[PDB]
Amino acid sequence: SGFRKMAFPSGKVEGCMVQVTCGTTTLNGLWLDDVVYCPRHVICTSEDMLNPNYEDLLIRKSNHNFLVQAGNVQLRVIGHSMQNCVLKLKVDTANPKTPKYKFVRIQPGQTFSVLACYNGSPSGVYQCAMRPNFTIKGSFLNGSCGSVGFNIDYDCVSFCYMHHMELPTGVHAGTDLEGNFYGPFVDRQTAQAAGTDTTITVNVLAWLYAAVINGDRWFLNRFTTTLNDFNLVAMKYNYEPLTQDHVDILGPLSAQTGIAVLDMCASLKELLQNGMNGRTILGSALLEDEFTPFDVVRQCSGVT
Amino acid sequence: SGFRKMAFPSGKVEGCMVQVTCGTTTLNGLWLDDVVYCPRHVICTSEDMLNPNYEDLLIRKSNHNFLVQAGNVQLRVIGHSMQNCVLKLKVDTANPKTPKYKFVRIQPGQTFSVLACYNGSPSGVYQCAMRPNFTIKGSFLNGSCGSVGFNIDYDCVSFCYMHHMELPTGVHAGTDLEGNFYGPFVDRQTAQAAGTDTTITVNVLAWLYAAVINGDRWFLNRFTTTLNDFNLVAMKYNYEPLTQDHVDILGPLSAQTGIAVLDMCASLKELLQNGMNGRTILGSALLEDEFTPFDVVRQCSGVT
Ligand SMILES: Cc1ccn2cnnc2c1NC(=O)[C@@H]1CCOc2ccc(Cl)cc21
Ligand SMILES: Cc1ccn2cnnc2c1NC(=O)[C@@H]1CCOc2ccc(Cl)cc21
Repeated sequence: SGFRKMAFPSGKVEGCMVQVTCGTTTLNGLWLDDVVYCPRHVICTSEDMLNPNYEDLLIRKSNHNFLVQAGNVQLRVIGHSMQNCVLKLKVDTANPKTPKYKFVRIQPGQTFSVLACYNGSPSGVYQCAMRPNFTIKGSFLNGSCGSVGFNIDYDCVSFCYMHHMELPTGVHAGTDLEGNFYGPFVDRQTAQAAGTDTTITVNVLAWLYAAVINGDRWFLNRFTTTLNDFNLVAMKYNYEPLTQDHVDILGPLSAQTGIAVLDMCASLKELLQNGMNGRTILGSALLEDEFTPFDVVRQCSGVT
Repeated sequence: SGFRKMAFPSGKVEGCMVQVTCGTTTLNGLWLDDVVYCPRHVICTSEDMLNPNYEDLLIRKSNHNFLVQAGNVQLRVIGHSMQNCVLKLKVDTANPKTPKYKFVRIQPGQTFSVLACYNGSPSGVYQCAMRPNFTIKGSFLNGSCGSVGFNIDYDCVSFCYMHHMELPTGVHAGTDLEGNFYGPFVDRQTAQAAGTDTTITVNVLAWLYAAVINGDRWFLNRFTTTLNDFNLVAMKYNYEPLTQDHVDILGPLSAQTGIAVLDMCASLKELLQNGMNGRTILGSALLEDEFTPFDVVRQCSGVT
């Protein structure tokens, strides 16, 4: 027992981190097969970021201007192209450490692990979620761009995020591995409106199921509710509306614990209306929303 | 910016995880050079755990009774010995993936990463701390024994923990890599008294410095205190007493922020006396004590 904000083992992804330098800018790159993926803002200087014309800046760059270093050895760049907000640097050597992989565009509310990197070297790994407003609350300093978000299913790594930016609000924006930003963000140093950061209701309920499984049960009450009644409370508290799809995904957790999804919704409604009253659930004094129902089953069953 | 409960990249340790089976029991092993380290309770059946005589059970075991599998290949066991609560299984092949490493016995209040494993396969990685009562609040299911705790300094892995047990209280006890338990725990299925779980004061102050650095400043007040006055409050709230050694370790964080250690102590005293009043610090509604002053500097500076 015990429940932790657990990340996927990062070994498969560490073997893909490289350093990419173009001019004076250095960021991280992702080497899979003979391609190195990195944010296109690697061609920008600090001045360019205010209003960059990426296509115009790219014309001035050739293959030899992209320095790609994997550990201490230099990779030969034989081609370059810009796909949306990422650069694909074709190299002459396939990464011998390339795991089985996929590129996936995740939905808001989905979780993933981030291997924070600087100069192509890993610093740490943590679990986070794509917020409903398409930002992530990461831990990224200057030089962390190109660090990737991923999930692992047995031996296949599903890369879902590449870090590009920090908004003036301290939150992070990035792209999928095809270079399309999550949300309305652009790779420009300009005022960018992050919308309301709502709580991921289905994840909070999944975490409440994880607490029941691990022994914390004080919040269980004698009440039930309906999806429409629950959603009136959820709206008031800036929670995402719970749908029948969410109830279905919570089916296996409802089955294991013997607590109906709507009964767990009524416990959540009471927790929203009354607060925790100085108590904790799974060592937290707030309702945690960064564990999906799949994460709870995975951690509670020990999937390797 | 942004502050996360970040773990060390787990790649170096994943390359050392093996599966160890003896009779009907299977747990994890740590293969470094030609030795596989694992908990000695691998020789026990569920019945043996109530009152095991390890030396007597070990006599009945020979090298061929320890099945060691690294991925899908079998390792030949050429020797075995019991050192405290761990077994050292000498194999005929040095682990080709052995990183630079050390075995260190950590102090309470020190943090480390855990690579939770089942059947020699990694499931996840999370950061945790050795509690002052010598327990860890992990996420370990049956079969996770032998999973290791470690820290990394550039390229050297310092293994500090090997998981052995879950107390009936849901907390975890284990050993250093020499097989000596942290705390008074024994590898027996018996009632084991975990003492008071105090809060690691120096880590809470380090985390308050991390919050100031990352922009959360509401808790900063107009007050100061003395070490003796602070410690009267710390005692009342089951916090570890702060010493001049702790003040010295917080020196660099005090220097960077310009907030004297005793001034931060007075902010902490007010937070203990008045609570958070429905507010958060670094996304937490409680005072976090699992970041050492070294962790805060490392994360805030991007050490790879
Ligand atoms: C300075 C800094 C600090 C922490 N970071 C955490 N993550 N990235 C940073 C960071 N750098 C940036 O976000 C740069 C600098 C200028 O603004 C933009 C605008 C757009 C894009 Cl794609 C990148 C950037
Ligand atoms: C059953 C279970 C569940 C979650 N775990 C998380 N970690 N280890 C477990 C676990 N198994 C045990 O703790 C065993 C089983 C009997 O009690 C003892 C006593 C002493 C030792 Cl060294 C091991 C064990």
